[PDB]
Amino acid sequence: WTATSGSCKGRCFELQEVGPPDCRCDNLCKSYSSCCHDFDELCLKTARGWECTKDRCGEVRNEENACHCSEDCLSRGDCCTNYQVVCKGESHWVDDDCEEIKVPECPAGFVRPPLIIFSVDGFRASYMKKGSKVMPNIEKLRSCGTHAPYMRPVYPTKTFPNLYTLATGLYPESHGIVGNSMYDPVFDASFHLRGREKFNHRWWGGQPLWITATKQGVRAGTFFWSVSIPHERRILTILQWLSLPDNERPSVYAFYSEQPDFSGHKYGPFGPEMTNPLREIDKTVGQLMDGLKQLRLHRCVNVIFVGDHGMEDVTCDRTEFLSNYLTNVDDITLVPGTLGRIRAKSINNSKYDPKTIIAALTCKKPDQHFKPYMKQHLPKRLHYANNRRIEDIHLLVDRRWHVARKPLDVYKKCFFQGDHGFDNKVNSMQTVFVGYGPTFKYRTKVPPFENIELYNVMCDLLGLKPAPNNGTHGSLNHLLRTNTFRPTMPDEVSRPNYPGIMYLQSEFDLGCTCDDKVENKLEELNKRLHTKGSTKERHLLYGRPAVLYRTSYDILYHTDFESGYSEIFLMPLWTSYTISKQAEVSSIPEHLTNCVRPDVRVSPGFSQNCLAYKNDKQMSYGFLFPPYLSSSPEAKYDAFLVTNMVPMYPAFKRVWAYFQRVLVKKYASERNGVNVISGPIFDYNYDGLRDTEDEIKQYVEGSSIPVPTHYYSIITSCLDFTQPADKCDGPLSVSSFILPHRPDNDESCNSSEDESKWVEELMKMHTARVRDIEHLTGLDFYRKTSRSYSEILTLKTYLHTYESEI
Ligand SMILES: *[C@@H]1O[C@H](CO)[C@@H](O[C@@H]2O[C@H](CO)[C@@H](O[C@@H]3O[C@H](CO[C@H]4O[C@H](CO)[C@@H](O)[C@H](O[C@H]5O[C@H](CO)[C@@H](O)[C@H](O)[C@@H]5O[C@H]5O[C@H](CO)[C@@H](O)[C@H](O)[C@@H]5O)[C@@H]4O)[C@@H](O)[C@H](O[C@H]4O[C@H](CO)[C@@H](O)[C@H](O)[C@@H]4O[C@H]4O[C@H](CO)[C@@H](O)[C@H](O)[C@@H]4O)[C@@H]3O)[C@H](O)[C@H]2NC(C)=O)[C@H](O)[C@H]1NC(C)=O
Ligand SMILES: CCn1ccc2c(OC(C)C)cc(C(=O)N3C[C@@H]4[C@H]5CN(C(=O)c6ccc7[nH]nnc7c6)C[C@H]5[C@@H]4C3)cc21
Ligand SMILES: [Ca+2]
Ligand SMILES: [Cl-]
Ligand code: NA
Ligand code: NA
Ligand code: NA
Ligand SMILES: [Zn+2]
Repeated sequence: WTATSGSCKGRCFELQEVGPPDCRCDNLCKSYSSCCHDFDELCLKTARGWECTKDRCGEVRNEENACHCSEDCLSRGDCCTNYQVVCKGESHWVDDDCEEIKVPECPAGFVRPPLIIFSVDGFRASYMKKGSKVMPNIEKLRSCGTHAPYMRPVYPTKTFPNLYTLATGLYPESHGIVGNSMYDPVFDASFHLRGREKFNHRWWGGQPLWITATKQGVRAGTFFWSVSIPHERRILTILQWLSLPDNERPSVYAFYSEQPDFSGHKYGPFGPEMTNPLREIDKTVGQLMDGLKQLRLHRCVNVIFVGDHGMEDVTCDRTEFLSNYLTNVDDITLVPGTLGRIRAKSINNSKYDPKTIIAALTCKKPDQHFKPYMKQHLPKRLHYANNRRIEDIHLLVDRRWHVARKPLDVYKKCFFQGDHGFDNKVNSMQTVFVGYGPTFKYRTKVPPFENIELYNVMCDLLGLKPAPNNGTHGSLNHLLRTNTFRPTMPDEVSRPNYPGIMYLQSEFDLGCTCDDKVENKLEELNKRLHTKGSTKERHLLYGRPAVLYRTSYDILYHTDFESGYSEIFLMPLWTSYTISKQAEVSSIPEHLTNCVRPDVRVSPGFSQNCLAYKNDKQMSYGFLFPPYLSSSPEAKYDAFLVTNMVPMYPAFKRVWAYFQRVLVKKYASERNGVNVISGPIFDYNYDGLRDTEDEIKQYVEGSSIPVPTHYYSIITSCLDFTQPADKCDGPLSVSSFILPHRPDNDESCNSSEDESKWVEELMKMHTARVRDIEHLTGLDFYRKTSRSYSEILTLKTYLHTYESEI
């Protein structure tokens, strides 16, 4: 109940929400059908429109007018935004040459530069170039300020997940807004675009920017606008708030535009009807900047112009129907569209079986336009599994397509020509970022980055300590002129042991064999040197990784590679090696095919054994440093040590051997040498974080050898590829992956073909940031470079996407 009998007189767009049943006058009251009876009349004035005209100049104030052109309007803070242009012969902001803003130029009593977040829904990255002729205000912000060529959204590329990620710095699996529609099985409640359940606080996790600000004594404008409040009134409201006394005035403000998303759905991303919405958004930016210039705040405020996601061509006819695949389609519930989420229609149905649904949806049609996954098998870069609102069965939909349960859902729920939601690396889903103001740099282009990083920077701009989040604080320091955040590298928690030769061959009873008993002071001294670390500077180029948790491990040196060997998990945590451009690939010699050799530096008790692999009929093994890339026949024996062995399903060995035998040398050729660090990952609870030993669900049969859920590799070279990877003076270049360690290749529909036709495609889908690997391993990489720490933070957040140019 709202007793809408109170009044909005002197309360229009009040910042504190008053509690039911008292009537509200805040910018959201319409959304809750809760506004006082005189809210439209007093707060949503429209009379005479939004612009001064010559005949209005110097007028007698009429409080009925939408905005004012009278002599008093500046002191009142309510002039029309073009007042000074029309009436005082000033220029529009967009017509002034840009001039660097070296320091805040703020009025007396401003404690900090205010921040204004100008968010545009569905603003695809390529609109910044493609629409630049019709968007002169936005083009001045972009060219004069700090911009990226695009900013990567989170998955799914839907409105609420991305808006709340911008606000929190968190992945949707962590903030809890994992779609525009959701079912939470614990609450037994549904979140929908229409209706009241979405207003319940229990959906919204983490700590959004407006709460972080308020808790730390920084006042925030209300971020949310009822859809029916016109944009001109939203801008005038912000400009009025900026005129408040010092003690009442917010320091952070948000504007939101439903365009260009609203038209993009109707017309497609580049429909000819899209020019007008882009022109209207640009006019809104012009009103804000003219209004700021009128208040002498246009070289005081930091402005962020940011989108949530892009927009792709999608029409009714490109829909896949589950009724074409499933015999049992009425027993499932699908959340449909540009991603699919499947669960049982009834929890009382004992016949429901996810394995049979996945199989029925796997590689069934030649050009099938979706791929089913259990959520734990989704690419780890999506970080889309650790939330009970994410259904176990997920369908990744190809760009330009939809999935639906039955055809009647599509024509009986055509219209639309655009949509979004697809994989966040898809080029059409990328969006925009520009920052303009005293705290951002001048005429500066920065490389693409992810939207989870922006919460930390907004906290930086307001002097706030961010709540714990998934950004890497410091990684965006290169956007900023001041207020950088300068972190220290984390402290190493476990120091390594450096074992020498401690065991005799006969102490090992591992069931392993090797034809290596074939036999010199010249050469013998040289091999002892290699085992003591004499080639380590060639193969460990950026320092050893730091281990950030408590464990027991050994560093092991060899001619061609260095590793950090875990006594607890019985395999390397990491193996590091450098392959120059001139390196030659060789075969595994016949006499060594089944060779595994005890490592006399490491106890039998801390080693794997071959008999376990012989007994486990599903499990084989591979090697982290590949025998194919040995530097000499004698060095190749090191590659067959038991301490270089890892458990691998035969299906996965197809992938790994092609990577090792073919792709590593191809990358070294292409990049002028590469340094490779590879290793296992254990994430049985799919939380994106390193498992402890008691979280491991699968072991090589009969043994204590844990089975990895994934295998990673980090591939680093010199950004200036005229310098070899091992002799690089400047910035680095990286690409990485996290491959799922699966007992079949069902994910790859062409896997019956030669690995040259499918493996690299798999690896691109599972591209990763170094930072993703850090979370999954508890390791910290690039500890010893000659580069600035913030530059290394940016490197660790890089994702190689393999998409063509935006
Ligand atoms: C991305 O950044 C984020 C933020 O840094 C990272 O997320 C953090 O990860 C931490 C480790 O997983 C996690 O720490 C846990 O916190 C528990 C207390 O949490 C509550 O309070 C905090 C603080 O206000 C709050 O933020 C939490 O909010 C979560 O839950 C509510 C309700 O579900 C949601 O609305 C909200 O969205 C958020 O959910 C998300 O996280 C939870 C996990 O908390 C997931 O389950 C959800 O799916 C969703 O992803 C909470 O309100 C605390 O209880 C945990 O402690 C257990 O484990 C420790 C080990 O240190 C042990 O010592 C403790 O005793 C305890 O064990 C006991 O509980 C076990 C489980 O019940 C039980 O088995 C044992 O026997 C014991 O009884 C733990 O410390 C932190 O909460 C989240 N924060 C957020 C916001 O998500 C995230 O990891 C980063 N991602 C990557 C990839 O790097
Ligand atoms: C900078 C502004 N800003 C930052 C966070 C934030 C926000 O966070 C909440 C999620 C708590 C909400 C806001 C905020 O005011 N809103 C108002 C609108 C809500 C209703 N929507 C829809 O009808 C909708 C729109 C496009 C779609 N495409 N495909 N399907 C779609 C369904 C989504 C939400 C939009 C954002 C603005 C916000
Ligand atoms: Ca884990
Ligand atoms: Cl109302
Ligand atoms: Na053997
Ligand atoms: Na086996
Ligand atoms: Na296959
Ligand atoms: Zn939309």
